[PDB]
Amino acid sequence: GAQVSTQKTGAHIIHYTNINYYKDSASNSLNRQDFTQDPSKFTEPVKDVMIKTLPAL
Amino acid sequence: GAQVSTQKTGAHIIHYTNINYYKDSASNSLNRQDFTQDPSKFTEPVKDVMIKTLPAL
Amino acid sequence: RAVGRVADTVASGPVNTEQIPALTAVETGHTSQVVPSDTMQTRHVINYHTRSESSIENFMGRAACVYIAQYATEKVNDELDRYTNWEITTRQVAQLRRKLEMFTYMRFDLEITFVITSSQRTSTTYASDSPPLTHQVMYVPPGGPIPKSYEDFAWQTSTNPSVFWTEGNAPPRMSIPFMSVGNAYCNFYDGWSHFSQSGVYGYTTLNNMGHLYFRHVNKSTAYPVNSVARVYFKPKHVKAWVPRAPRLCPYLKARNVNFNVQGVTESRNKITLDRS
Amino acid sequence: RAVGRVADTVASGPVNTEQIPALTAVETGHTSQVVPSDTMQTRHVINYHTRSESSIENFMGRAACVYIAQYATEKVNDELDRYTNWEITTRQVAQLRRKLEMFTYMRFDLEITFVITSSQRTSTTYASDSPPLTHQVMYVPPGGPIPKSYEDFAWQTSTNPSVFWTEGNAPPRMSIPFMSVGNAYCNFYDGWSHFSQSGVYGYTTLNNMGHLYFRHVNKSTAYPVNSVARVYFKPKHVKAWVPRAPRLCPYLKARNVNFNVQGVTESRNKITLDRS
Amino acid sequence: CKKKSCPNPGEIRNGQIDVPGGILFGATISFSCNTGYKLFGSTSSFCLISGSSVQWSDPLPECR
Amino acid sequence: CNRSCEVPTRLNSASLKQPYITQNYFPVGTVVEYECRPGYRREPSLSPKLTCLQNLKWSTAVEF
Amino acid sequence: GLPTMNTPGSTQFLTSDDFQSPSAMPQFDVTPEIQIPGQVRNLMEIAEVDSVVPVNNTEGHVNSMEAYRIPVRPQTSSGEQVFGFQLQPGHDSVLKHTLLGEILNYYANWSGSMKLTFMYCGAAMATGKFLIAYSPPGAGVPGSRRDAMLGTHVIWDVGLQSSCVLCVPWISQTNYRYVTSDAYTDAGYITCWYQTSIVTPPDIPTTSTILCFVSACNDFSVRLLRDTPFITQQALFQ
Amino acid sequence: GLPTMNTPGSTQFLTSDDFQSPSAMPQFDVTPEIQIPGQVRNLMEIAEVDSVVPVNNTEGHVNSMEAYRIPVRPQTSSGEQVFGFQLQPGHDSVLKHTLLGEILNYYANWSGSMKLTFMYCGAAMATGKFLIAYSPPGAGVPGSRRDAMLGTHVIWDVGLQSSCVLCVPWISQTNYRYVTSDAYTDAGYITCWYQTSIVTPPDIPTTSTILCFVSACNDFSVRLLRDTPFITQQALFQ
Amino acid sequence: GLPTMNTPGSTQFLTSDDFQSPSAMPQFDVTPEIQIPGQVRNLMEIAEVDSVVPVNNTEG
Amino acid sequence: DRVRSITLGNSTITTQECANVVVGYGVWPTYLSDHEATAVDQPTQPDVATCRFYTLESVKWESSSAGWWWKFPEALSDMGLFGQNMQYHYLGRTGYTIHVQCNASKFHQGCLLVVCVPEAEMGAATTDHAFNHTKLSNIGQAMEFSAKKSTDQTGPQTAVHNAGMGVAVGNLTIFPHQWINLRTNNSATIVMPYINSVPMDNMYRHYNFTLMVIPFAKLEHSPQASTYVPITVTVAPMCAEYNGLRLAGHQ
Ligand SMILES: CCCCCCCCCCCCC/C=C/[C@H](O)[C@H](N)CO
Ligand SMILES: CCCCCCCCCCCCC/C=C/[C@H](O)[C@H](N)CO
Repeated sequence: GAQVSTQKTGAHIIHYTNINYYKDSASNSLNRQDFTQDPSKFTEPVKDVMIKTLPAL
Repeated sequence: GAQVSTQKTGAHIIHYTNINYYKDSASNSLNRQDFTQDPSKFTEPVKDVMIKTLPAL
Repeated sequence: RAVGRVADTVASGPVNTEQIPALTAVETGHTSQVVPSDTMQTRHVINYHTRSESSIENFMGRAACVYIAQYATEKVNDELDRYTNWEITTRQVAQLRRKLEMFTYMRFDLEITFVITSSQRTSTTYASDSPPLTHQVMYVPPGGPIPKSYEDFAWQTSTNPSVFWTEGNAPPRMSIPFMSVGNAYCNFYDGWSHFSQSGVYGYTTLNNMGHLYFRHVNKSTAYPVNSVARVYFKPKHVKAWVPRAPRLCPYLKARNVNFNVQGVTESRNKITLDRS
Repeated sequence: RAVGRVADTVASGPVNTEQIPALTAVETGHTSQVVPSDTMQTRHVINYHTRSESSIENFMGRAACVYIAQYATEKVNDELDRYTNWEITTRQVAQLRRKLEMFTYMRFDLEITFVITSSQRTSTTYASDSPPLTHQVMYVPPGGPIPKSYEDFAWQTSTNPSVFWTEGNAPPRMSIPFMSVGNAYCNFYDGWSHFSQSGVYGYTTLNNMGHLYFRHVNKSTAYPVNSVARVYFKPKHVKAWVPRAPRLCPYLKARNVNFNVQGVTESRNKITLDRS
Repeated sequence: CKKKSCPNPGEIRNGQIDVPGGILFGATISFSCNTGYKLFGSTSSFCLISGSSVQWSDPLPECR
Repeated sequence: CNRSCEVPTRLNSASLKQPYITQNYFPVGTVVEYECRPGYRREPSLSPKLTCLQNLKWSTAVEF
Repeated sequence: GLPTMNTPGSTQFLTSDDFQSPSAMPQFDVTPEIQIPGQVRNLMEIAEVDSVVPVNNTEGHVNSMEAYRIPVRPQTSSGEQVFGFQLQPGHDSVLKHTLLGEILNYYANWSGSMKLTFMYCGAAMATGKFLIAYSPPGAGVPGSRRDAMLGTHVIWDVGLQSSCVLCVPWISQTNYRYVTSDAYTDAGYITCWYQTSIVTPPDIPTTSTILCFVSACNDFSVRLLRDTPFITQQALFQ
Repeated sequence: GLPTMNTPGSTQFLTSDDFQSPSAMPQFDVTPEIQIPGQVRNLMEIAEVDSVVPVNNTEGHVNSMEAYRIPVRPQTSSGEQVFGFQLQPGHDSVLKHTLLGEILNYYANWSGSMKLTFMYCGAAMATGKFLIAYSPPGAGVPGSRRDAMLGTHVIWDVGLQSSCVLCVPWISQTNYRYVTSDAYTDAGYITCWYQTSIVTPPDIPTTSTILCFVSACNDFSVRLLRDTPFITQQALFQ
Repeated sequence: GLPTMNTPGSTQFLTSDDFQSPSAMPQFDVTPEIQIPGQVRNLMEIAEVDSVVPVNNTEG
Repeated sequence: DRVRSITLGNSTITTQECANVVVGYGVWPTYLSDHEATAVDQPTQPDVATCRFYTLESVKWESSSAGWWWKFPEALSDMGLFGQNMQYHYLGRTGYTIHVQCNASKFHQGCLLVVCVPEAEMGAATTDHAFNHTKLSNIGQAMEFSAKKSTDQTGPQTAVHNAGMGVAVGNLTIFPHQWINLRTNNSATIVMPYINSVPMDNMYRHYNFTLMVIPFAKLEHSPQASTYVPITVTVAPMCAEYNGLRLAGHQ
């Protein structure tokens, strides 16, 4: 059961191959390809939403 | 995801196999099989085209 | 756009309107979301800049040394015994400790590497023929039988994991799952150890991860040799929760968060600037 | 025909015409495109000759040494300290420097190889039993904390990449992406460093690629040993822009393009030839 | 403790001041004049200690 | 003083002129001139001179 | 067996690789996760959050709370300078030790624009106007308000909304700028000038305070990991 | 585990191989490319471009601009020799230090024909005719114009078009010729003879100048990479 | 990485094996072949050809 | 035919013995697109007020001449609104059209090489000595190569057979060039696009290229001919835009 995913190349043959050998999941490689982010918990932790064009007060 | 391309043989079993292992693109092999060329930027850098049989002046 | 790709600046024009994107209130505890195209005129550039090197797997995923374990082949004291030990804690170095006290709760799988470098002890003479030495690294869980000495049958590794290594080869590597009993590795534990608010304060009471016993498998050497075992932790599949402010003052103790006070930043001579 | 295959000569006959393929004008700055079948009678040969060994990947894609890093196990001076350093620049050797100053702007991925060869220092006696020495090569980025001495905890490689190597094995190899901040590696930078046209002149101000720190991991040796670390750069996935004229006079300095003058070519005795 | 800043070198009228290493303690700067100009003074300057504060070792050329 | 370069390189088709051949003290920025052996002839495109650099090393000696 | 051949790079310990490695506790049951609030998936989530900048460092005021307090007072002549610092968000003494300073000092490059959010912490009857300016590093430091009005600027009016965000844009010839400053990628200067004055009613004290917060916009990006020059050690901790 | 067996060639460092190798900065974001003008994809693109050849090397004229100047003057007898050199475009002193010389000296073989483009740099009222000849290396050097008219030749007439391209063809028994010359693959001789004379009106100086450019055609090819014997060193540069 | 194990016979130089080996001149363009007459594809082609035998060796 | 006419801005240039136009490396000068750009500000693009044929000072072709080199844009630093937009802006991106013109007669002889060398980094005359910023490029006067080697203490290397950079001077014909051959040619024109590894850069600490003209065949005429032939350069920017408006530089 092979897995073929996208390599990390620059933005103006682009694949790689991963076979998990060991039976656990602690024995995997690093998960270097997760770039999801949600910064509204720290930037906008407010109860009433505040539009950036309206006055906040 | 295997890639099979043409070996470099002389001109009067002719394949090879490349599996990219690492997740980046800096970790690839050399790109020894690009022979495209365009020498008209340095030989003919002129604005008006000059036919080789007509006089240039 | 792809994931982790920063946003680009839209075009803008000379406005004259009742919309104020620059005026806000910090009293609400809300960081402003002002695009640069809100307070001036900008073009339409396209940003291909990825945020790859900022994620917690790319950030924490580099191996950092945590201990320097010294042992020998002829006992001279109890600091350079025939074996040694290391109570497992990542708070003994100054580099990895600061990277782990940037978040309150972490949950990471580990992979451990040992770089074991023997070196001949000074003596009158040194000429000998030595077989390549073999090292044993046993991981005693919290509560197991520790080896009181060398030539003891607690080193039998009957159930504890143990690695062996003949000198000259690649360094050993093993991977470790999320070994806690809670649901996250508490880097900070603001509390006591006993219920009557006494005992020991802080994260010492929560760090119960065992020991790590090093020894030479080879029984003798004609002239003794002092080995140095360095342990290289590297987190992977890491989650991180509740980010802390990064620590200003440098550390003092490997179990406390004791510190000396210092200024917040480096001092200049005047608040303004002067040049025409 | 296939790619990179040079063109063949078509057949031709004895012409008598108003077409002049031989007469042209160099004043237009245009190199002539005269086929040999334009000025004489040629047959129809078929050229199978490929231009494989001329492309920039086949040309630059061979590993060339760039530094000879010397360090030891007992400090005698600051040129042969217990550690050493190397400010990363490819302008210290004479062979690879000329291959990179044939183009103005390059953009290449790198892969680095170290050939580390220890050799025993001269002394009164040499007989000892030595464990195989271990080397650490740390790459400090531009601005990081450099190690002021051996036995310093800047060598902890907490975030900087570091390779380790026990003697006897294959040489270490790691690959490096396009590490610039612009869009190409400027080999030539005709300008100054400060805005008032002063400071330092040339490409010294643009070469900011860091350092490279070498040391022995093994703490002691009974009789000291001087190691020699040679670094082997090799570009790959290379693009090249704006070709320069190749450099005539040999180099003097590793940061300047300073040079002595010489003639354009080797001199003969007379302009003509004489033999019947 | 960190290094002590020397005074600012200012500007040579019709000349060029090379500051390639800052103006801290032990830093070396240099001077030169324009085309068709004569240099009266030392070519390069150095910041050394004079009692309690840091000063330059020599004043600035004109140029002439 | 006190930091002298080593002896100039043994070129197979060049030798040192007097008085550069007998002395063993060469400071930085010194010059040495080369006449060649009685089998060889001077190439006019090159300059038969070598200098000491800052780091006690002679400049790149091409065959003269 | 299968014929192999070892490439260069075998039996090495690259400090920044990724490889599978055999587990020491096989078939281990890790404890189930729970939904802890406040997850960080990216170090740029923290760097988009404000933090008050110690602009008043002069001199020996870092050992008190007077570091963060930018003082303003009613003037006698308009056009004077409130504060001023270089824009080096990983190396300048004002900005390298804040929350945008300690995360940026772990890296070597940085891209994208920033913010500089202000907050008048004076009396509710006082009134001022200020001109906050960011000048690109061509012609040096702006000398007066007439020299600093030509660059980027924002006229902040103090009213019921007690904050104003100067968004320092990204003007550079290079795609990235170095954290520890080199003269090729110098980034500019941030000034602030008295636009009119401070005008107060009677029975109000003179010395006020302006708090300055720094943040990053949604186009910030960092690169080239390294180790911070802030936490040092000599020996191991015991 | 899997049964393998190491072939000969393991743990070696071949200086001219290609192998994948683990990256030291993983998930690094390189900077985006831009369309810089003037891309070179091949070293033969540079070798198809003209370059003036220093034919007048005699003697000690290499330390001036008199190296490139081939002099012509009104003659007393026709059929005299203008210049002459061997056709060794990587070893001969005329041709090894030009733009076709410095690229060809990085290699060991070369194929294909070449060009030799001329340019009369005399007065606009002067008039000449020349006979440029390339003779294959059988019978030695051509002695006079009668011996050189039998080989390949081109009669150049000086008019409004002030250039003429002798295209030296490819006549050889071997598919390739060596750059550093061996006697098995000798390539010939290039001469140039006064076809009629130089005839000038009065009040015009006698000594003129002809510039000679060398190039490669569209069938040139090179092989067998090596290192150039032009840039030497003794110690490292500091 | 992948778990392997070396069989007996590793790091040896058998004088009569066949193994791939990395080329020292990559992407080299060899010269094109021509039809030379008289090709030998087998050493038994020569051994089917006559040759006069020195039967009268005696003596000297 | 042999006639061409260029019109840029409010000024035009006519030639009657013109060889051709060498458009750089095959690229006409253009504006910065929305995907090559980096600066997030809005650029100022003056069409007619900047892009026009600024003429320099005419240099004299002596019989013993060696050559001259200009360094752009710093040789265009006190001409029109170019030298004013260069002060009030941090960045700047432009292409050029360089028109070198020299007429003598049909009784003179000589041949110039007119080349535009991108980033001609020049070596020192006396080594271990940083040379002056005005011995490389003054504001309006060109510079002059020497006939022999230089022995200056704080200047560049002006031996013209080594072209200043240290290369052979005859190998300069890959940089986009022409020739002014007084037998046929009269004027040489090169259209040079913006050549740099960054989209926009500073205009004062960086000379993007270098216009060198070098007499290969020297000027020789009769003694009773005209003993003064001048060489004028007429360079015009094209597709210029600037970014990051701040106060006037350039310190
Ligand atoms: C064969 C040898 C195997 C060795 C097995 C050792 C694995 C145990 C390592 C524990 C992993 C977590 C380390 C502790 C981190 C803490 O949560 C924080 N640093 C708090 O101090
Ligand atoms: C574990 C050790 C890793 C070592 C990482 C070093 C990578 C950095 C190498 C920089 C690559 C570019 C080298 C510089 C080339 C320049 O553009 C030109 N030579 C200009 O001088």
